[PDB]
Amino acid sequence: VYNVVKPNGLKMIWMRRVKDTIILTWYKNGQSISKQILMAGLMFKKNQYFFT
Amino acid sequence: MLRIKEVKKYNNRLGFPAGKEVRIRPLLEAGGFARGPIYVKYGRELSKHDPSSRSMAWNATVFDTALNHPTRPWTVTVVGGKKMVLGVRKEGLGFSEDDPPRSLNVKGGDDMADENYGGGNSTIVLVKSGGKDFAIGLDDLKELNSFGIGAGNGKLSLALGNPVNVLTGVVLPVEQRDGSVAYVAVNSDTKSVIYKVDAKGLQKNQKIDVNVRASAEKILLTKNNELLHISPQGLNVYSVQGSASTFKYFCPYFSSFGGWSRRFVDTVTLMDEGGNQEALIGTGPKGIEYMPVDEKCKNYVVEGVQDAKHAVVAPGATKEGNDIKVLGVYNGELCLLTLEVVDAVEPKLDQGSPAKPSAERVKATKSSKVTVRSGALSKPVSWLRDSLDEASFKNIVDKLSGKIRFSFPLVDLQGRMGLPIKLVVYYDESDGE
Amino acid sequence: IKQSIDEWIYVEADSREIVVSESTTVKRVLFKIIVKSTGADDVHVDHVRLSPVNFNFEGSVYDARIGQRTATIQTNGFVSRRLYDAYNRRIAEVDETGNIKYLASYSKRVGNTKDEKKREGGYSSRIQMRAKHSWVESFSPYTMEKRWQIGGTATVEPNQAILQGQIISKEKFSSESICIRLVYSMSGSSQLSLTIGKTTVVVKPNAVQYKGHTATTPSNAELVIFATPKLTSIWVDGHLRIEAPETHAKFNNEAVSLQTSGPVGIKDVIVMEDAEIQVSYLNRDSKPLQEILLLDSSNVLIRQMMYDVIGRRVAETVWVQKSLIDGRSTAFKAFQYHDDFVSNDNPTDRNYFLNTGPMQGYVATATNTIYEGYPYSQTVYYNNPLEIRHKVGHPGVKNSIKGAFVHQYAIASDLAFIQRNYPKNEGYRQEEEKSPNGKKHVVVYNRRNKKVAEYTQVKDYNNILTTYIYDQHGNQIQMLPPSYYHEKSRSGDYQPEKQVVASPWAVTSKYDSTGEFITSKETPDGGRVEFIYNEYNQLRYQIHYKEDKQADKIVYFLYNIFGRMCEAGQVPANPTTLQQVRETTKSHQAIPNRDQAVYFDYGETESEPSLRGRIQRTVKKNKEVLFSEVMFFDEESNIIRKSYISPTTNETLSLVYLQENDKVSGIQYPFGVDGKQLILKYKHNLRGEIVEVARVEQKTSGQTEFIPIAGIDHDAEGKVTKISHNYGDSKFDQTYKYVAPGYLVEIANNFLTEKLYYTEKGYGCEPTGDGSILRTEFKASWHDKCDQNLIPLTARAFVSGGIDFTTAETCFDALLNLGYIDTTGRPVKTFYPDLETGLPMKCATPSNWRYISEKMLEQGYPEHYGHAYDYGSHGELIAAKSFVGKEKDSLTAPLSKASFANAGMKSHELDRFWDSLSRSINKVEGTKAIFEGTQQLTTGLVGSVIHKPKLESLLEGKGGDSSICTPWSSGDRTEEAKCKREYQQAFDKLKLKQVIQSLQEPVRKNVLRILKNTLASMLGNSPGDVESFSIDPNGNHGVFYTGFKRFELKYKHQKNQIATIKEGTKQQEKMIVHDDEGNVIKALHKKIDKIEYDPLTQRVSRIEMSDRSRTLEFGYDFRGERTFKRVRNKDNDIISVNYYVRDNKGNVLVEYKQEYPNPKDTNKPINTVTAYIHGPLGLLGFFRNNKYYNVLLDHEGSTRLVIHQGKVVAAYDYLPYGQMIRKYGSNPEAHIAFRYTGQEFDEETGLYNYHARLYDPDIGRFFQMDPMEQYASPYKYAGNSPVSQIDPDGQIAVTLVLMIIGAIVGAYLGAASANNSWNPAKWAW
Ligand SMILES: *[C@@H]1O[C@H](CO)[C@@H](O)[C@H](O)[C@H]1NC(C)=O
Repeated sequence: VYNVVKPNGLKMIWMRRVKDTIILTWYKNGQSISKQILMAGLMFKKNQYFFT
Repeated sequence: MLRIKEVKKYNNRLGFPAGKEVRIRPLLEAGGFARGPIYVKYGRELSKHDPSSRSMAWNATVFDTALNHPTRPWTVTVVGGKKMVLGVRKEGLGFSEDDPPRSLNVKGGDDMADENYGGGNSTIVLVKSGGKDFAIGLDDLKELNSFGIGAGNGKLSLALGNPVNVLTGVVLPVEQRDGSVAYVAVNSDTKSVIYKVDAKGLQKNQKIDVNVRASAEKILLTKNNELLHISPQGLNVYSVQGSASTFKYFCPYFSSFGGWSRRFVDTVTLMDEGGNQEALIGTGPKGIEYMPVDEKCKNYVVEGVQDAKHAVVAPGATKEGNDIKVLGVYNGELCLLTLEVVDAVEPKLDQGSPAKPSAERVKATKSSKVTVRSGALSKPVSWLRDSLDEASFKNIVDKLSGKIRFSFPLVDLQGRMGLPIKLVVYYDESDGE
Repeated sequence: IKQSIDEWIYVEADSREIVVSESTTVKRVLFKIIVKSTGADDVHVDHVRLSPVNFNFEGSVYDARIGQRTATIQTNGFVSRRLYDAYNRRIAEVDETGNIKYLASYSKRVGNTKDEKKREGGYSSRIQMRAKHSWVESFSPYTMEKRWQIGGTATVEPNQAILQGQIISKEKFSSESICIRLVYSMSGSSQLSLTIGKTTVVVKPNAVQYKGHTATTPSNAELVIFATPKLTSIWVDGHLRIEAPETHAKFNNEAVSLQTSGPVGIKDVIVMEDAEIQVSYLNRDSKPLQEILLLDSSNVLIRQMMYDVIGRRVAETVWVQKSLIDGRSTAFKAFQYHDDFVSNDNPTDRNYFLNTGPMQGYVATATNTIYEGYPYSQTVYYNNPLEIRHKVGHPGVKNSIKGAFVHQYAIASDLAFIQRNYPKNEGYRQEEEKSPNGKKHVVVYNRRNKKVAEYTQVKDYNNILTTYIYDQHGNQIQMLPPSYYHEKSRSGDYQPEKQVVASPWAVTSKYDSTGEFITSKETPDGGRVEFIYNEYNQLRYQIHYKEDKQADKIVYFLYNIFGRMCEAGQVPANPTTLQQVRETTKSHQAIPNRDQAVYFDYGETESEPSLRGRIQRTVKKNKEVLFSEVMFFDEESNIIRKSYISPTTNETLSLVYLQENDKVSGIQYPFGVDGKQLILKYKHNLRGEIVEVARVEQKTSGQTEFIPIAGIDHDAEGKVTKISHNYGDSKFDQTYKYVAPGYLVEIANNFLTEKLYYTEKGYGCEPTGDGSILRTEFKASWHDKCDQNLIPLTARAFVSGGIDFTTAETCFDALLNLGYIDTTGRPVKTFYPDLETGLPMKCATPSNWRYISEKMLEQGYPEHYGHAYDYGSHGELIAAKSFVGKEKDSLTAPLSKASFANAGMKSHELDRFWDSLSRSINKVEGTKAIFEGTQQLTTGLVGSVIHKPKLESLLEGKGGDSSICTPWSSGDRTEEAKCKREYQQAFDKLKLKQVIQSLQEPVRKNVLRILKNTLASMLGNSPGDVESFSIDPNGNHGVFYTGFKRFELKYKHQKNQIATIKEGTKQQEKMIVHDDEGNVIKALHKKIDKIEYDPLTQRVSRIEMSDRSRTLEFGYDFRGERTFKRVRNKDNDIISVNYYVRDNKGNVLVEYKQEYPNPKDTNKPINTVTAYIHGPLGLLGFFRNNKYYNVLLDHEGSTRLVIHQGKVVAAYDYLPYGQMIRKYGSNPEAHIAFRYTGQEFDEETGLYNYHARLYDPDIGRFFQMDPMEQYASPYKYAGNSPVSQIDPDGQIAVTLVLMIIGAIVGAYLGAASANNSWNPAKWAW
């Protein structure tokens, strides 16, 4: 049980020192995910809410 | 929505309900479906009740079967001023008989009917038109019609029947009017076809209606000449004109998703609202349910805590103001049910959490009652007894030479943030002075 | 300024204005930060930090004097502090909100006695507490006035106060338990008074004084006072100094106040409300001797443990509930050690319970009517200094050591091959147990206690030998199932393999050097999945291989700057894709062609600090479609609010949790009942198990009144005993009744009672030591609590297309004439036509018999029913015989080994007689097997039935008495003449088998009548029956049947998958084809053309029914829980749309169902919203359309009854392996899909989603591979899975929290240190 998801927590499954360029690529991954992430009427609201 | 006002129980039992199905009918007449002594068929047994005294008159074992068969219908009628019932026996023979006697009428035809794994099958029913009873029926091959001249000398005469339905299913359009029917229907999932029933019964004249995806478990007709249509999909309302195919509107109320199987659709009937409008009532999964026929459809389901809520409703129900009267059979008992139609009200609630917010204000006012102390004032005396571990005194003895040897710390302070201090004391037996 | 807390404000400056353009190189920029007061007044700054906005901040501070980590700083901006003792022990922790997590204390060695002569006591003691609302007072001159009402002058320092006069608390506690702890310093005659409720504690420098007595104390010690309405208990310096009873009323508006005469300085002050306390007295090895929990206001729970002269555990009592309200005034030792808890304690004398057997006296013998003198479970050890089990005895006289159902183990096994292949006394310890059912089980163990092989055999079933081979680091490199050994040896001799080989049956793993983790996991049914790691040992890729050793699909993981996982995707295998994996393992970048990819953004860019590192925002993207959901974790990752965010509206569909002590105390549903929000309040008691579920009702005056939903009653052992549905007008109780060993026997209520038998009555098996359920017997009496018109059996229930309408009437009348129906429509007993000698030949026709009996069992509602079970070698359920009638008292016996020693022939005559008869009867033919040449007589209606009057006229006579032709032709008159012509010919041609001819008349007098009873009624012939005749050593049943539906399964060569399925007597071959990873993609016996799975959740995505009649489309979250279902029609129009709002565990809470009855005109739908109320054992009920329905559950958690206002509105009956026998309910609003074991039953396709796996009740086998390997085969199912019967996430959870607090106490105390034991088995040699 963790806030952050472990590799084994997913359902797909069947650090002494770090170089500069590795930090830059990790930052690129973080910025990429940050750029990606960003009575019938109630039935319409919730059906748009669950999946679109 | 419907509120049960009162339940009145009849004074006579109906016996055990094992393997029996109910069919209750009030006296049918040419002039109208007037209130009269009701005749029930329970099992193979026909019983007479009078609504005045609400007591059983007689019980004659007339019938041959208990399950209301599609091949053995029965009804009451009045003909010649004399009330009769008339049913179908196991030999295909009509058993016409007045209330007390059993005058076997002459018959020009004896239907033979048999059941198939292919589901399309022979059925016969008793319909009324023009004051005369028609025993109409489809045998294995096609559909033909008959009518009783009466008892005595009367004999079934057969009018001309043309159709041979490719896809065969026979329900009669049932309506609350002086005649038992006006039309007769042959239903398929692609379209229904319908034939007018006249002084000669079945005519050639046919009035196909378009209704798709619907196997048409029931068909109803109004005195206002709009055609109801109960289907597993729902209820589709049609208007009968020179062409009956015009589609009025649809409501999903009487449907399979609503729980309306075969046994619940068979009960629904019509009754006048009072203002020359008609509404349809019948028992279902939730119980007796009643709906006015209107563009905006709104049913009313009985919501009450009783035992006679789920009752097979007799035809010919009545409405008087906002009150309705229905006759029902529950668990082999007869109950007259008085109940009221209630339009649902529910005052809306708003302003749940509008509460006036504001900013958060913080200012540090130190209390004048409480004073910060200058310099320390107390130094607790730690006890070496609690801090001294006992792991040094558990396995002391050396195995090799049989001596004992142990080391314990005399001072050991590592609560320092600086460099820790430890001074250790050792015991080891030796021969040196 | 972003947030504030008490007197302190948090201020931050995000420099988000400019960043590097492309991040090829570094900017090398300068930061100058200035902290200044903009006015004349001073500012007080505690800590300053500078970082990038991403990096997770866990700055920690240490105490300048005592040198321990006393406060940490989370990223979100809040501080969580630890509180330390005088000897640097971690006694408490404080959460971010200010309410403490736990408190701990122990017996101090200063308050001890040098010389003492006692017979019973604890060497040391520990006390642990967890409280609802509980604050530590730092005597800050800025916040004390808002916290305390001060009347006198006082002088303070950080966490210390030299006070004079009195101070009162402003909180005004109103709860069951109140308690406070503090540290003082007493000088001269300066005296301190602590008033809680009515009780004032007066501590002096010499002695602490209470109203009853005064106890000696040192002048400086830790003081703990625990008060309930009936209790007071005062610890000083860890030793319980006083304890006294109280007659005070309930606590309401009680105030804690301190009043001091003279100078005293109190160091720490910790005030706890609704504090749940536990005391543990420990022996010389710091092992618990006696535990005392506080259960409730004036109710404690005691358990005592015994230890040997060497130090090993011998016996342990069960939890018992002692009440303090009726303490009888003999003594009062509610938390002190109970000398008289067990009188048979001393080994020397007084009839020690190891020798004699029963204990003589408890304090409150709440167990003696249940456990009949033996509440303890004990263990007897072999003659060894180590702990090797010889005989272990459970509570109960029958289950004790002296009892019959005792577990006995042997180190030496009788089998030569186990002793000669595993070298005895060379680090291979073997234990062997034998059950009276004719089964033995042996397990062989490594040095490091990992089983290397286990073997088990049973009577008449072949032996089972499974083996596991491990590595140098202890990792399991290989395992071999029993199919391998059965194929190889194929005899009694076995050779348990010791080394890793290549074999298609083996499950192999190949970990890297120094045992990193699996690099190739290979199974026979699936394939070889290989793991690819990074330079920093991050799990980067995971490739799957087909059976032709070619790649299938590659799962890729992308990682953040933090080192946590950024996103996860799956891409199809390709040479360019494999080369891209090879390159990107070095480049650290992403795979380019990601079609579906789930992104995880735990909040770190949010401008609201309280969210940062606390939310979990998930974006799930499967091709075009998307799904966003974010949930709020508080401290220690407990969910406080789950939201389903969509871009169209700023508001979020959310369900809010209010929880303390890691237990959910309230739920705020997104549901509206009676136009108001549904708020559920769960009330727990002092033990933390659930005691009530209620719903909030708001009143216009400004108050909320709770309407109870269910009041739950528990036992002393944590078992739930009585659920009391007290909501609405009709309130009723469901009581669970238990017995001596701890099993559940009765589930009793006014609607439907259940009885379970464990030792008394079985089918053919004796009581197995496993404690498996041998018989379940129901008694339904709800048949007058419902719409009774739907109950009676009619004659149309028997008719359908296949049978004629007229024959149904005659067959139903014949059925009623024999008393099969008791004039109500409820079947009286099972329809066995071979028992009824006189019946119509239309009924006695075989296929008509099957259909008539099946429909009589399905549409009928019998008053009594049940099953009697029989189990196999793998622990699975191989047989179950039903008793739908009054048969429950006198069932038959299994045909095999029937007791014809009672027949009148000798044992040597019986053995040859049974060998000949068992070789000459084909039992499945029934009584036909008694006669010769029955194949030639099947041509005719008379010839198919004549074997019964011929049998009856053989020995019994009477019956028809040569005039039976007229009773046979009930439905015809002509057929009687043909009967009379063919009767004498069929009567004369029927000649008996030579075996029974060779017997003699004084045997045949009566024996053949009961022989016909067993051969007619045997396990094939009820419509309620599950069986599995032949079974692979891996537990794959080669034929299984349910009712009259018989599936004969032939399995693939080297796998556990199904090769072919035969549907029954027709033997028409329906096909079933799996995938490369083992999951079934098509099973035409369920009329499924194709199953499409989800690449991300590995669950079902698209189910296609046969001839394209229906289509089910599923969508999920990342957890694999179902989010929404869409059922389409033949014309690709949506018929039903279902939406689930899932709890974290997987439970559903709110469900929106919109069903369109006319697909074309969707403007007029049917809309229904339901909300489920879950409990300990299962869902208690559901609100649906302003209406609440109760749900009544049986054992194992299946849904038996659905009740509305005291009326049964739905009812379902099940048979084992999950297939439903029958259903009562006709109202569609009343039905729920939870069905068997509370697992959603897909009504359209007939498949349960049994814990994120499809299941087929007709086959009794899972459709997907088992993620956690439970059996030798992945797809095997047990047959029945009972519930824990213990309140989960209540009693068990908090008991585990008590144990981990004990663990941290022992760790700081030095219990887990080098050579810290008085037992040479635990010494450091
Ligand atoms: C008529 O019906 C009654 C129950 O209403 C039943 O008891 C009786 O046996 C039936 N037969 C006659 C002839 O009364």
